[PDB]
Amino acid sequence: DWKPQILAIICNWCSYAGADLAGGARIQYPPTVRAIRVMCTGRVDMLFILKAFVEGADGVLVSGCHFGDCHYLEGNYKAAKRMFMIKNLLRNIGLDDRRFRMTFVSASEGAKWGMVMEDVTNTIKELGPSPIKEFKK
Amino acid sequence: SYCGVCVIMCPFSALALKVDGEERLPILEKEGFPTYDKGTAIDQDKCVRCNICDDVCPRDAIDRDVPLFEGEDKEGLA
Amino acid sequence: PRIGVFVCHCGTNIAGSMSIDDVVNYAKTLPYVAVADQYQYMCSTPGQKKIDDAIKEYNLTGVVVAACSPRLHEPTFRTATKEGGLNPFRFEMANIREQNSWVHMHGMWDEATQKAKDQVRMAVAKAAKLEDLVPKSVPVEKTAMVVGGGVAGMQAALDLASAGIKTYLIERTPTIGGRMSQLDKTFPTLDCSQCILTPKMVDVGRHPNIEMMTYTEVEKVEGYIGNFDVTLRKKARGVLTPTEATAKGIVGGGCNGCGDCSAVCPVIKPNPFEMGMAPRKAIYIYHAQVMPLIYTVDFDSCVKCGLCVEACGDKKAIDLEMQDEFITVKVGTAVLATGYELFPIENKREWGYKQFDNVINALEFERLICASGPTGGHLVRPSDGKTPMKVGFVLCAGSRDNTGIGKPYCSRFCCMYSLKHAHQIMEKIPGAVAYLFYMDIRSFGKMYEEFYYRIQHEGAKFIRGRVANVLEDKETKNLHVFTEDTLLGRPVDVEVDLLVLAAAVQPNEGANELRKKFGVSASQDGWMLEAHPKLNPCGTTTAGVFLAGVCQGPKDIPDTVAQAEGAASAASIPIHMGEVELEPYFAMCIDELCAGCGMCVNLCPYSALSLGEKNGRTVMVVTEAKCKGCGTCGGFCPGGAIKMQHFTTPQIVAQIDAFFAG
Amino acid sequence: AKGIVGGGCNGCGDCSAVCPVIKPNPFEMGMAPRKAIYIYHAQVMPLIYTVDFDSCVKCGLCVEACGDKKAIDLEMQDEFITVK
Ligand SMILES: Cc1cc2nc3c(=O)[nH]c(=O)nc-3n(C[C@H](O)[C@H](O)[C@H](O)COP(=O)(O)OP(=O)(O)OC[C@H]3O[C@@H](n4cnc5c(N)ncnc54)[C@H](O)[C@@H]3O)c2cc1C
Ligand code: SF4
Ligand code: SF4
Ligand code: SF4
Ligand code: SF4
Ligand code: SF4
Ligand code: SF4
Ligand code: SF4
Ligand code: SF4
Ligand code: SF4
Ligand code: SF4
Ligand code: FES
Repeated sequence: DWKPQILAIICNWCSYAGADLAGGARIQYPPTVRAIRVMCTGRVDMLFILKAFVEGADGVLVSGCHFGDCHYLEGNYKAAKRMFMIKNLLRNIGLDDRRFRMTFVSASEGAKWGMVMEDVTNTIKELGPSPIKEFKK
Repeated sequence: SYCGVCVIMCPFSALALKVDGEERLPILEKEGFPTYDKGTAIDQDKCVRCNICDDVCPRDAIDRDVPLFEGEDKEGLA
Repeated sequence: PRIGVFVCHCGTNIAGSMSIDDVVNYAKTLPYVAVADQYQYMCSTPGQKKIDDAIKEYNLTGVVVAACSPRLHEPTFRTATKEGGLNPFRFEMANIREQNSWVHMHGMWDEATQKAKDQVRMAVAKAAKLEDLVPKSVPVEKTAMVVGGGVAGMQAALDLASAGIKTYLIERTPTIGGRMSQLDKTFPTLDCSQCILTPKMVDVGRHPNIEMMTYTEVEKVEGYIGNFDVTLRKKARGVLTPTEATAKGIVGGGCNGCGDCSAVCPVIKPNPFEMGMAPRKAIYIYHAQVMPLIYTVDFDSCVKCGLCVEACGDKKAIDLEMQDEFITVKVGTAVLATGYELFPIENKREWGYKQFDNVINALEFERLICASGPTGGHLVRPSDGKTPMKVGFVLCAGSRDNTGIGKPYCSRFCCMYSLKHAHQIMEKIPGAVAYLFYMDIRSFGKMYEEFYYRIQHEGAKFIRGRVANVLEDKETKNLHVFTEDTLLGRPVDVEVDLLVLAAAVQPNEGANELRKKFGVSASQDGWMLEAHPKLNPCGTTTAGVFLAGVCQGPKDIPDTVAQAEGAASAASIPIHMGEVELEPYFAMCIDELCAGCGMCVNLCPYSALSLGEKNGRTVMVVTEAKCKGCGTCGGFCPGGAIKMQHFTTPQIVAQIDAFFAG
Repeated sequence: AKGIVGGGCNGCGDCSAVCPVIKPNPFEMGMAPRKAIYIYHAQVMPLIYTVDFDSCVKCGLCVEACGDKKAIDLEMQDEFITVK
């Protein structure tokens, strides 16, 4: 009756390329994550993550370039600081902060993208349904 | 070119086209070629099971499905 | 809004993983969708015709194509959307092939179908909120810059100049030419390497469209495809060219290259052109065939004795108090041609490079064998100056090595140049024998295999074994090379008079600094990265910057020149047009929502944001040319006063909302 | 240009669906069949369906399949053009 709802927000220049490379190489993984594709992860506002979690994302993933490998010289440092602060907010509002993570996937790491997909799915399955969906009523 | 025109236009069918393993004529399947009107027929309300037509036939193309009576064999009926 | 959804089968690549019929029916029942339809190859001419007919018939506002990746087919379907009466940017893709089919092929079909329905829903939600953009066209300055004065830089500069574009040629060293100027003879044609370069050096020095700036570096670069504001450091050469002397007022001239200055200079230092084997004064030229024959002064080693100025006399070319001058130049495109250096092979201690006298590397051997080198072209042993009679060549020295000391790649030309050096010794010293300790002879180019055949015919010994270690005889200084003859099947101990290491090559010194100034990334190997490894080996991901030569990866002089001319052509494409279109992803400030806090200003790596006066209120101002569309500022601004043109917050939030719609 | 308003070849494939001649495909190094009227593969840039005149038997089924598009001219000859 329950299937995890995981949302990914992946940059165009390394994480979308890595997911595309995994697909091209035919690396299988479970069909639980759906992606959004912004240009950089610097674009990811905090309110995007919080909006996802309040609509009912059982998990949220944000994937971007490695440090020093952003297409736009430093846009993922901003995203990293923002996601550290988001981890702190979710812990202090009492939602489980491991529902959220930020992975750094390069353009050539299709295998690592597959492993990230598998691990995110496993972690959210262990965690269970998000509590917001029943706390709203 | 495996068109099969030779198979359609040979008067005594001694040429056949088999595409995969079956006698198959795509040009007829698409109706791209006329065929010969030999127009054969034997009005069975006039034929009398005679034996002349099978006897005079230069090739082997007449079937006489008649029980074989005491002539040359055991009685077809009697 | 009225959206059309067109679902490609990709010729069973997608229909063999999901139910395209079900996806299409779901798209039909989706809100805002006017028409939903499918085709086998939406990237083909009937597919574009299908899109255009649907647009005309159903009066479509936007188009959603459920197909392969946007990185693969945005231009195709944007042009298909334009041809049909829409804006190109009323279009959005739903990647249901490389992120649904190819990853959910096996044993899971209704799950892939549900994922496809979700992706189509999110794409439709975004496209129902996209609106019209027009790409920005920016003018292109009609100059070009070439950093590097090697063969690849000189070829690119000559190509651009003869195409008519004014070109700057920046070289850090006092002369152009590069490594090929150090080469003695060239494989496989055995032509005098320096001689072939000399006409082309003269062409570069005489071309009116080339601004040859030797002994100069690139301090900083800012700008974009349109205008690159490049600041150059004109290092204090210490000597004036005739033009500069006349400008400063000395009628008698500047430097004519007589040599009296270096005849009287008392300082003596190693010559970097001769890899240190040869002396040169404090005021010097590398070799007698340098293109600007202008006699740099080495200020780190000059003692300001003033003898040089007395020798120069009325020419008055020497200014011992000269300082680093800075110049700012505006250019349209840039070509990077930084070349390479030899990997430090003293780290491989088993081959006693620095510790045994008679172990040298291949550029030192090339200078020793050249007739213009420290010797009279006579190869002699460094230990005692005697002529060798047995010479060993250690191929793969520091290459195809996964131990962390050497390089894991092949340096491409080291098998060929070792064959050349074996030939040169066997023909220059009568009775000398060349031993090549090899592990995969790689003679792949045109006439290379024939060159290999000819060297074996002249009688070089080929021992298939990587050298294990080298011991030096204590008295004769001879070198005992220990390896196994893998084909013979026995260990060997070959005693040679001279050992030559075919060392790996690595990016030049400072190349990473320069490519970070220009915004270029690096490869796995450490060389500069190209836009697409197959179909675009010259351009980089940053627009207006192009690669040429060994700086992108090791190559022979033929391949280097082909790459250099390719880069010159790519750099000429936007200059000849004079226009270039930027992608309309810019940030646009909504002024009557900006509060003027100024906090976003420091979040732009490109300094596109600033605080300015509009209607008395202090609001933020975007230099739309400098913006690159990253979105950092617009993801920061708390009040939502920054709009990202094709990835607006309402659009992204509509995608999120559509994902959670059930 | 020749006057047929309805168009020329749109790459529908009906012609090769009805052609009865079958010959090896040089694009597939001979492993695969292709009719007398054909394209090498589905991703050819001019999707215009050449006729192989060395192997066509001029049965005329292709023109009936093409219909009002009238893209097939079985009597076409080698035209010569001079370009400077
Ligand atoms: C021992 C040896 C023998 C060889 N023999 C042959 C042969 O026989 N035949 C053959 O075809 N190939 C041969 N090669 C390969 C050949 O040298 C290269 O293919 C060729 O030199 C590549 O030239 P390039 O212009 O790309 O680089 P380079 O020749 O290295 O030129 C780069 C230039 O850029 C300058 N530069 C570097 N960094 C900067 C900077 N930041 N700013 C400004 N200027 C900068 C350098 O000073 C240099 O002048 C040999 C190589 C070696 C090592
Ligand atoms: S007529 Fe018969 S032999 Fe001639 S091309 Fe057709 S099938 Fe072949
Ligand atoms: S000849 Fe043949 S068809 Fe005619 S009557 Fe006799 S059996 Fe019948
Ligand atoms: S658009 Fe993409 S999915 Fe569709 S046929 Fe072309 S390559 Fe295949
Ligand atoms: S003496 Fe003066 S003119 Fe002659 S080479 Fe030296 S600097 Fe140049
Ligand atoms: S000032 Fe003296 S040390 Fe310096 S270049 Fe002139 S002669 Fe040599
Ligand atoms: S080119 Fe030859 S010598 Fe150089 S690394 Fe490659 S295999 Fe070794
Ligand atoms: S756009 Fe936002 S961050 Fe920038 S000055 Fe205005 S209010 Fe401040
Ligand atoms: S999106 Fe914002 S931060 Fe990024 S380059 Fe443009 S103005 Fe600067
Ligand atoms: S020739 Fe006619 S039938 Fe054949 S593909 Fe072209 S338009 Fe269709
Ligand atoms: S005319 Fe030629 S191409 Fe057309 S159906 Fe007949 S054999 Fe095939
Ligand atoms: S381009 Fe991917 S994180 Fe910036």
